[PDB]
Amino acid sequence: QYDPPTGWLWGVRPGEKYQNEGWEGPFFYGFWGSLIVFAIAYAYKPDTSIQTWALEEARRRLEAEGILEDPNPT
Amino acid sequence: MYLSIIILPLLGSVVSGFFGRKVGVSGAQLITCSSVIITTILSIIAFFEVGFNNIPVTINIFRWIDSEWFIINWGFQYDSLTVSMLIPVLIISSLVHIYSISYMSSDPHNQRFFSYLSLFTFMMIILVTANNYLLMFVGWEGVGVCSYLLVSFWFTRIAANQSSISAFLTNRVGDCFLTVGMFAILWSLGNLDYATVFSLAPYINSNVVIIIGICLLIGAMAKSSQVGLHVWLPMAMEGPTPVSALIHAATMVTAGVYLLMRSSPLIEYSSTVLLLCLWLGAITTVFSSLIGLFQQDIKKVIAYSTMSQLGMMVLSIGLSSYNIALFHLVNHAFYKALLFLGAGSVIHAVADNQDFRKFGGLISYLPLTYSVMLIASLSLVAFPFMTGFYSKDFILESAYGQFSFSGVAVYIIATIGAIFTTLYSVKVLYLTFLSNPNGPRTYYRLAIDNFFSAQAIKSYKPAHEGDFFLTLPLVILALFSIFFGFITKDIFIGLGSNFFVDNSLFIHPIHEIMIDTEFAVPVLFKLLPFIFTISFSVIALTLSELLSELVIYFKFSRFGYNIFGFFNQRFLIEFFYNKYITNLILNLGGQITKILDKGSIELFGPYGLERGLVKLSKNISSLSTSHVTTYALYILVGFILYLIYNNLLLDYSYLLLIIILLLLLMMIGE
Amino acid sequence: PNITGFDMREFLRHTKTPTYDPWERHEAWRYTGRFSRFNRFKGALPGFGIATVAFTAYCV
Amino acid sequence: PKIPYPKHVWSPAGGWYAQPANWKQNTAIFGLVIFGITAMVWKYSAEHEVRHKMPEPDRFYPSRYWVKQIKDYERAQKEK
Amino acid sequence: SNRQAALSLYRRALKLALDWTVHRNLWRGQALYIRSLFEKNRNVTDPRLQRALLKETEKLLEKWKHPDPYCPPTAPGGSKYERNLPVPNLEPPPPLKF
Amino acid sequence: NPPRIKRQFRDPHADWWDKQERRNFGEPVHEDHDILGMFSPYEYTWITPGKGLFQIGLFIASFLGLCY
Amino acid sequence: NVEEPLGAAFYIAVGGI
Amino acid sequence: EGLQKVEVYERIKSLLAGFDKVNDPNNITETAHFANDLGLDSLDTVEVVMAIEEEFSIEIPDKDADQIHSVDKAIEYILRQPDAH
Amino acid sequence: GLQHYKIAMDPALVRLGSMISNRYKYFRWTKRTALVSFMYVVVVPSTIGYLAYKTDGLWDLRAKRRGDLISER
Ligand SMILES: CCCCCCCCCCC(CCCCCCCCCC)(CO[C@H]1O[C@@H](CO)[C@H](O[C@@H]2O[C@@H](CO)[C@H](O)[C@@H](O)[C@@H]2O)[C@@H](O)[C@@H]1O)CO[C@H]1O[C@@H](CO)[C@H](O[C@@H]2O[C@@H](CO)[C@H](O)[C@@H](O)[C@@H]2O)[C@@H](O)[C@H]1O
Ligand SMILES: *P(=O)(O)OCC(C)(C)[C@H](O)C(=O)NCCC(=O)NCCSC(=O)CCCCCCCCCCCCC
Repeated sequence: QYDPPTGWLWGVRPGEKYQNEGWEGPFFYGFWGSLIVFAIAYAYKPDTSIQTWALEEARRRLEAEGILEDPNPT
Repeated sequence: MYLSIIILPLLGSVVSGFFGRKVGVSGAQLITCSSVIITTILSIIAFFEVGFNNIPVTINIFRWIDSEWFIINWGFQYDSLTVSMLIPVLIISSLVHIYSISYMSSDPHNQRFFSYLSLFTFMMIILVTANNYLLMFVGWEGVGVCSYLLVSFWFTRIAANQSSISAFLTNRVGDCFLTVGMFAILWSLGNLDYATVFSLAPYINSNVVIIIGICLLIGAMAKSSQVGLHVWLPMAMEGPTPVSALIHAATMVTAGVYLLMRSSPLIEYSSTVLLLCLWLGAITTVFSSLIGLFQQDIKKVIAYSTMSQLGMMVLSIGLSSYNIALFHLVNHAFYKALLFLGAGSVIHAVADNQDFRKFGGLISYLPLTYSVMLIASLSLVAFPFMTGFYSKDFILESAYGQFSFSGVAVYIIATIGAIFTTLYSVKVLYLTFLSNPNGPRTYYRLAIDNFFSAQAIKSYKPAHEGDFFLTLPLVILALFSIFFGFITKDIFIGLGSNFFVDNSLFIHPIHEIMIDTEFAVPVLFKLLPFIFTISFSVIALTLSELLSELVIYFKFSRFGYNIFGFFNQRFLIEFFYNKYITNLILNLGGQITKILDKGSIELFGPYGLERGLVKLSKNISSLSTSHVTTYALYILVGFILYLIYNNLLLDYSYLLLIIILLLLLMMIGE
Repeated sequence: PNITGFDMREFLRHTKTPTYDPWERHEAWRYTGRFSRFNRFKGALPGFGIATVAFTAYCV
Repeated sequence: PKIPYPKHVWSPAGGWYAQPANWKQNTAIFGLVIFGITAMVWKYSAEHEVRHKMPEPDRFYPSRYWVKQIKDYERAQKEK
Repeated sequence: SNRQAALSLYRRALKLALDWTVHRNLWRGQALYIRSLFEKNRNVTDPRLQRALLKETEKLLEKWKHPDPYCPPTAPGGSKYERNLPVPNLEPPPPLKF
Repeated sequence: NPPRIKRQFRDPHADWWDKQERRNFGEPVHEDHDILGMFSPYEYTWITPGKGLFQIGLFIASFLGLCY
Repeated sequence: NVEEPLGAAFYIAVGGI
Repeated sequence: EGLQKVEVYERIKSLLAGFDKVNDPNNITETAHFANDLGLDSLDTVEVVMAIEEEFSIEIPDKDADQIHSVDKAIEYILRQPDAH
Repeated sequence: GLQHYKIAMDPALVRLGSMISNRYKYFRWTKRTALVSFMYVVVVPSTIGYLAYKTDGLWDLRAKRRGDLISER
């Protein structure tokens, strides 16, 4: 035999319900909400890292060698 | 398929562990076991894909760590070593998952148990499928966290707590050298991808290869529990028996062996690390067999047998024969699990007893259990024509086949290890089933005899066999231990097989011993371990239920008493580890906390300055009397002293000397 | 030596099955038909008997 | 028997002997979630699994039916 | 005093003979030999000798101590001991805010 | 300060307020109470380390004997 | 035999993916 | 579901009958004392508990091995320990 | 501030914690102690620092092939 799952999440007994303390709206809609909105906006932030700039040049530098057959024969 | 093999066991664990309230017990088992059966199916397919076709596959998902020269990727490469290593891991994990449905069916926390073994599964795949050493280390660190979490599953038991600290800390001592070894690889190569490390290894400084290989050896020594960092493994048996089969018998302990096999292109270019490989394993395989004979717990004997066969794997790598080590690592996995799982049904049949002193006669009570444990025992002893025979016995031939001093030396070193393996094999098999009853009535009191007047319904419980979920893995694992070695002996051993031709297992022409092993070894040496096994097994049967006094005479002989306790107490290694390493580390901390950080640092510092400066200030306050004559005299003293300093053209050192010297008087009381 | 009359050799000399003990009637059950020297090894090699007949048939 | 335990303790792994009355209905829901993203992992893998060797046409190789880097090769070789 | 301790060492003696000799046939002969030793010195009366006699056999129990004695799984030191310990306090927490 | 002994060596079967720890409630404690309790490095009491080192040395002698 | 809701955490994790 | 009164009595009854030193198998009851009722002595009775512990797979501490001196106390002491199998 | 749960406050354990908290006031410069303080504050850092001085620039692994050496000094 098995028992049904039990317990008081957040310590709220089955008779009662959870009571808001005052930090919930600011934390969920503000701090967490801003962090999510920041995440999607980060997906559109243009790339500004030194690698992707240097990969482009280094690609050309190795292209003018025996490595990395370039698309155009100039 | 090649990213779904990786990810699927992770999903089962997350649902079983974070939503086990919602899926319940049987739902959590259904999800976790299905995710492992399906992952097993694909890894069998991926074997035919990669191995039988020589088509390795590469998956790069995204980059993990990008910093200048170092570009570590979340990336996965399947090769001949990867798919071969994934077969025992996934097959045994599937069976142990099925085994656990009926084994842990009494334990309350049953969602957490199934989530952990499905999390261990994920990590063991992460380890062997990585592109580089650092992504391999995520699985290595994660297997240690999963082994810790399962050795301390019964966390209200202090014994399980101490055995889990030992497992987690001993394995970090190896990871320190493993982490330093990767630092040496990054220093000398600018990356640690397998492709870059192994392509450039022949041209790299011989000394840095020794430095790198030594660190890889010490890390591999801890997780494969070789003769130095071995104490955590027998302690790992505090966890549930199915954990002991999957993690401490066939998969996690084989990670160190996989590391040397994976690193073979690098370590082939330094004979020094192969010589230490050849002697670490030889010492370990005999250090283990000598201990397992004297253990009174069944699981302790099987753990010690695991480390002897792990030494046999390490010794083979020292012979630079990584194909045999892979063949033995795979063949050992199948029969060792059957031994742990078969023993697990023995402990379950009795009232969870684990002492040999309370078993015997159980052959009529556990007919299937005895038969599968007998099959597993012959493969472990390398009885001819069995799965374990083709693998381990060939390492012995290879050891002598390498016609060197060390090779012949460790053939001798390992032939005693073969002898004592037979002796523990007999002890487990005889004392459990074939011996006279040493346990109480309850284990044996069948219902044929009445023995009861009004309570005939209950109180019998005469150590029955298991159920379907408990025995089905035992039957499946039995087939492998009879036939699997023969079917696959061409893939790994062969004579010229081309299975690992993606530079997966690299062997250099210079010290290859395959041709001489099959031709130069005399016939007697090839067949010698079989002779020594039959001879030493009948004697063990003859010295128990046939003569059986000589052991009692020896156990009370003054000399035999000490060596019984020397080997029962595991070469006294743990005794010297605690009082000279962990207690010394604990006493060093005590010195710093009590004498330094709550002692002299306070006194020669803030508290001392605070104590003295209060004293000094009170003394200067004493000169304050509010008497004008005293204060006039102070003024006159200071007036004439300024005349002394200026008119006499004194050195300023004198003035500084006086000032300090006056503070030292004022510091002095009265 | 050994003011208590314990001698290890005589301890060892008394290491056997005693001719008389106050306890056979409770201990005798262990050395019985179920746990005889013969019935205990009756199936030490479970499938050996059948395989021998089958192997002979294949040879012929 | 069955170990007594507090009924006031909430666990995400369930608790002590936790089996919900709807275990099957929720196991079905979670099994669909696992299958759903496993297929997504399958889709991503098939597109980025890179090989340097092409399997023989007569050989058992179920990868041939989804992975793109050799699916196009088979049709490219089917042009002569 | 001088009576309970004598009986305790009797059990320790029989326990240690079985712990070393696993075979129940053979410990039975050993156990019968031990009972003779306890029976032989039954009539010792002087407390000075009694304390000395008890002290000596404690060394014998130490001189042939087993490297690991048998311990039932539920016993302290057994394999199953403290395995699934229940919570001590089954009552719910009192109403407090943290 | 009470005598410094690991609490391993108390009676498991005695009446203890904390049976797991083997300690009574008012019981005085050592300044090393943290590393003297049940959850602490086990104290192996088989033999003295002086004899223990000797026994290991004989195995090293045997191992070198086979090497020669 | 109390029923179990899937629960907001199920949708937060699933919705996040 | 645990150990019952009828189970322990019939199991213990078949045990002390294994002596060749008791007065008679018919002289043992629930309230039979180890010394006054049935025939044992100081040294035999401690061997009984060292067989009772073996055949219930428990451990009898020395402090509790002395109060046990009659069959009735043996019956109730077993029922107090839930570890008995 | 806010009240907590009821704790069986062990008098021995709370006086051990008070002694450990207050231990700094009773330290003295004795024969053994100056050796302990000198060993761990001076000797051990001095040894570690000296070996760092004598090995600084000594080795480099960066791209050492067969034919070069780890040593540079
Ligand atoms: C857990 C095991 C660890 C060890 C595993 C095996 C290690 C094997 C290599 C050890 C290694 C590198 C260590 C690298 C450490 C950095 C990386 C650390 C790891 C983290 C990434 C030690 O190199 C040192 O060797 C010492 C001994 O000679 C000397 O030390 C200094 O002594 C004083 C000098 O003024 C200073 O006062 C003192 O302060 C220093 O110490 C120096 O020579 C050198 O620094 C290299 O050893 C090799 O170095 C070369 C060139 O030197 C030398 O070769 C020889 O050269 C000619 C004769 O010269 C011969 O004609 C030639 O034929 C032969 O080739 C030998 O020396 C050789 O042995
Ligand atoms: P019942 O017989 O219980 O009455 C006991 C009485 C009250 C008579 C006391 O025993 C008594 O007063 N006797 C006389 C004084 C005394 O206290 N004697 C105690 C017994 S001395 C004794 O028995 C000596 C031998 C002890 C055992 C030696 C061997 C120990 C075991 C070695 C094992 C080695 C490994 C297997």
